[PDB]
Formats: sequence, C-alpha cells, structure tokens
Amino acid sequence: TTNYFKVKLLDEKLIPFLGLGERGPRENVILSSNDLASLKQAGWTVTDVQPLPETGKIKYDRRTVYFKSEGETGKFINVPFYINPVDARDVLGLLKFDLIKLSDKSVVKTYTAKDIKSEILSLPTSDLEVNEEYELKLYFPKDASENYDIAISEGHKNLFERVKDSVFIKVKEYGKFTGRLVQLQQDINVLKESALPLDKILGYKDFDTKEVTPVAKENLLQLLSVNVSDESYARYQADKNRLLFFSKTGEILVKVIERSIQDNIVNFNIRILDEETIQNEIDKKIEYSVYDPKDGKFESI
Amino acid sequence: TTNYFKVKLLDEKLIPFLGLGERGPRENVILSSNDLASLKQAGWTVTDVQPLPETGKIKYDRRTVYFKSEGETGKFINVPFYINPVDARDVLGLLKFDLIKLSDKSVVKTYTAKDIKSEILSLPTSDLEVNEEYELKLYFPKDASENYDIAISEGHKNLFERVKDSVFIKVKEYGKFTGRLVQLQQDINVLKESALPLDKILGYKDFDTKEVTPVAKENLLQLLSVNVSDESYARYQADKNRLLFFSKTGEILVKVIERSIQDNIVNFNIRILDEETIQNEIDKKIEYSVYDPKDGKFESI
Amino acid sequence: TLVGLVQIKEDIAVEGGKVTDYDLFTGLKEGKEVRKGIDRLDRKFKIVE
Repeated sequence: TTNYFKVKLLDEKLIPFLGLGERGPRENVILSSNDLASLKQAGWTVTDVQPLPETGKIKYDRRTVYFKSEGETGKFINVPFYINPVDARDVLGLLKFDLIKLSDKSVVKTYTAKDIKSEILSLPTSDLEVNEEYELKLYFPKDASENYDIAISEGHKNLFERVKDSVFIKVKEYGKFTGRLVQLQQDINVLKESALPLDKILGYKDFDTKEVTPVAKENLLQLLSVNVSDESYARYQADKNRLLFFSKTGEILVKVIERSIQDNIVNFNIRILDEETIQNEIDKKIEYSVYDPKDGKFESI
Repeated sequence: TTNYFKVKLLDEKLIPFLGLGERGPRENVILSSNDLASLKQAGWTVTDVQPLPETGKIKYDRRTVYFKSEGETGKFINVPFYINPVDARDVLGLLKFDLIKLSDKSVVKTYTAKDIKSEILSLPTSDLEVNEEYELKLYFPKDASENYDIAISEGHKNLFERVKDSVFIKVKEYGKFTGRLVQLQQDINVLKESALPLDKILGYKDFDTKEVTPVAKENLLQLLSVNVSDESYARYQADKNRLLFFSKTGEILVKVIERSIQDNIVNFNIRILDEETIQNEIDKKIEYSVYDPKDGKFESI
Repeated sequence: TLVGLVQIKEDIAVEGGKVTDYDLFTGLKEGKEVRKGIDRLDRKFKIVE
C-alpha cells in the first residue's frame, strides 16, 4: 500500500488541494492518501484509483567491489531489485535504470524497469572499466512529472522527485598473484643519493611453472607493504615502486610483506655508500656490485 | 594456517605415528601439526613442508530459491568460494566442484577448484531443471586419499574425508502474474455431487493488454489461497484446482485471495442444488445456467 | 485556494526597459473579482522574479 494515487476526478466545480484555477473534470491527478480520503469523504466522484510506485529500492549492498580480470566473456553481475505496489502501468514505462560512470558522469547503458523480467538485473561487465567507480540508479527522468497534476506544496517533494536508490560498483583489477616473493639480487649496494625500483630487486616464484619473473605489473604492488628499518635513511615511495636513499649511509633492513599468502616476509640488507667509499676499496680488490640507476643493471666496475 | 602438512620424511630408521612397517624415507606423508612438531623436535630431517587446504567453504547461503523463467539465455548465477591456505599444488587438482541433481543423484557438470579463476563460480542456469533441488559440493573424490600416507587413527577423519561444503539450489518457476483476478462467470450454480475447476470460474485481467484469459498455467495456482465459507459443504482440492461439492446444498462463499498484489479478494456466490431442484423450476420459467461437469461449459437447458 | 484574496496576474511586459501606467488588474474578470476604479491593491505587493 502507498500514499500516492493517480486518479481521475470527474466533478467540475473546483478542484481543491491544487493551484489557482484548475476547476474542471481532471484526469492524471496524482493525490496523497490524506488528499484522496478528503475527497471521497467530500462527495466527489473520484474514480480510476490506481496506486503508484513508492518503492524503487534495490535489494543489494551499495558500495561493492568487483574484481575484474582481463579475459571477461559474459560474467554478468546479477542485481536484485523490486518495485512493489505496481505490476504494469503507464508510470512503469518511466522508471529507468542507468549505469552512471562516476568518473565523468555519463551513462553506459540504460534499462526500463518494467522490461527487466524476473526482477533480476544482469549487468554485463564486458563494458565496465577498471579503477573507475560506477552508479546504478532508479531515477525518474525530469520530464516525467510534466504530464500529471501533482497536488503538492512548494517545498514538498513530489513522487517523481522522491523514489530513487543508488548503489556503487567499484571495478578494479583482480591481482592476488601466486608466489613466495623470492629475491632477485643479493648484496644490494646503492649509491648515496639515488633511487632503486622494486622490479629489479625482488620477484615472485610462480607455482604453476617455477618462473622468477619480477613484479612488472603494478596492480600487485598495493598488496606489498614495504617497510624500511630507519625512516631517515631511506623511504619507500607509494605512488612509485622506488626507495629514496637520502644523505645518511649505512645498513638498512627493507622488510617486504605480502598480506595474502602466509610467510612472505622478505628481508633485504641494503648498504648505502658514498662516492669515495668505492674508490678506496677498488684498489684492495673487494669485488662486489653496486646498483647503477642510469641503466638499471647491477655493475661492479 | 592449518594442522595438516604434506611433508617429505628423509630418515630411514622407522617412521613413528604410522602403521606397522613403513620405515624408510617416505614422501607425501600427510601429518598433523601435533604430529609434525613431535618429529621436528625428535631430530628428524622432515622437509618439503607444504600446508594443505583445510578450508573448502563456500561464501554463499545454502538453501536458496532460484526462480527460473522460460526464456533463459545466459543468466549465470555467481557463487563465491574460497580455498584459503593454498594457491596451486598437487592437491588442488583433486578438489572438485559438482552440480548434483538431488532428484536422482547425478552430476550435471563438474569443475576443478583450481581452474575456476577469480574465486567466483558462474553456474549456468540454461541446464537447470524446474522444481528439482540441486546441490553444489566441495567433495574430494574417494580415489584422492590413495596416493598419500595419512597418519590417522582408525576412527579419525583424514583430510580428504574432512573438507566439504554443500549448498542447495531450488530451481522453480517464476510465476507472479499481472492481473486483478477478475471473475469469468456470474451466478455459479452447480449440481449436488460434482467438481468445478478453477480455470472456468475465474481469470485475470492482464495489465499490458486487457485480456481475460483464465488461469490455465498451474504455477500461478499456489499463490491463490482459495477459502470456502463452510467446510462441510464444499472443499478445495490443493493438488488439483477443483472444488468438491458434497451432499449439503445451499449458499457458499468462495473467497479467492492472491497474496502478491494488494486487494485481490474475489468472492463467488455459489449455489449448490439437487437433481429435482432443476425440474420444479424449469416449468415456472426461471432461466439461469447450471455448470455441466461433463463438458465444462455452463448450460441452461 | 477556496478562500483568501484574489491573485493578480504575474507577468508584465517591460519591453524597452520601462513601461508607464501599466494596470495590474488585467486578466481579472470584472464585477466578481475586481471593480475597476473602486478597490485598491494591497500593501503586500512585491516582485519575486
């Protein structure tokens, strides 16, 4: 049951509860329940009483996260919805679904709520984009309230301005790699003021075939909580995948932790060294490699 | 973390915690956590410690109802599942999904739990049958425990006999018609001992186009809670759609109620009459119709 | 809208930037609502738009 009825008034004295004028036998006159019971009691021949949809709710949680893979054939997400006090009227041709992309506020595709059979909305995910928030609404269009004589006040909300429900689909990458997070280089020696990317110091051992490919694809890096020993010596950039070696030189412990698989605590013993820390020991035949940031490969001489 | 590990024992003295014999360096020896910590402490060279999947749970409610329409293209139901303490091993090739039809206990299709990417099982409903209960299990096959030396008792449950999770998919018709449940015949007069079907006394007024087609299709009848006035006069068969007129004759009120749409209270004033109630008033020109059960149409003379 | 005073008409053509001596009792029917040259306009007058 509701409190909004599309009726057909058939007296011609003067319609009360409305604006100035509007006296004749009027149809499509959307009234309240407090309104309608004060006209049936007032000796009016108000007929064709049809209830109107005040329930446009969605049976779904709002802010969902949808991890989307690369190869996506079909994979329809089913959204349950229900519009209760109606089955098929002229107003249900006005109820619209819409997939608003919240990045730039444009719809992807729209559906009419009376043609979606079985009360289940099967949204395709072949058209959804990655790392962009979406919106699924039950808005009435702004040109729906024009064809009806709604009996409201100035500051009250009419029916078409009232019923709506919106959920929020977050479509991001799946990620969640398979690996033990193996290292890629022992004896990490870096210069004094330089930057070292993570894709040349650590990789991951794939469990299907034992490959030692590094972390090149970046949607895996947010699960890697990199932790340095001292804050003043080095610092991990989060927007990039680099460490920031400041003026202080010495030993640091860089603890790379992956949260999904248990026991991915990776420890790097990184030695920060100056310019002339190299030349006083290149003569006494201490052969080891120091990372060269201009080309990425580790060099010794 | 779990308490079941597939290890590789490499001492050859005598394996304890196992059966008679079994002394050599054994591999694929599934041990407990209470077991394994009593061998690492016992000076054993137990290596290749791999944790085993003790979580095969489904992130889904068990006894769901899936209303299936006639035209079904795609409409994949997504079932969330997770197998926690593993990513890709030799045991995950043994974990099997299966769609057991519970009517005759036969699978529709099976899936391996390590090939279902993104931890979402998209079951098709194009192959599901109507009004038949289903089952989706995480059973290990009975020929999976053969290739491992499980260290259990007689009456304890090994790992492959342990982890499983089953949900129950009920696939029935959608139904939920669009109509006001209009009558089809006024002045219902029936004989003394007869039966009157519901598809010739009531119909429903479709809201798309105003058709007065009766309730022929039977998956709508369970929403119609037919209520008679007196129990001893007539009785509504639930398995059929008929009323059962007994020896008592007179006025009865048959209240047909539809629960989905509001205000579908339909009232039939049915008059039960004898054999010679007809002939004493056919001469005094009381012309009306009495239902003839041999052909279904209402006849007067 | 059954009781209460009479509403005057809203829009006023001020083409050219100004109009002089424009009567506000246009569109109101004579006799019942307004008697021309007899009743006055009330002091709750304001423009809203």
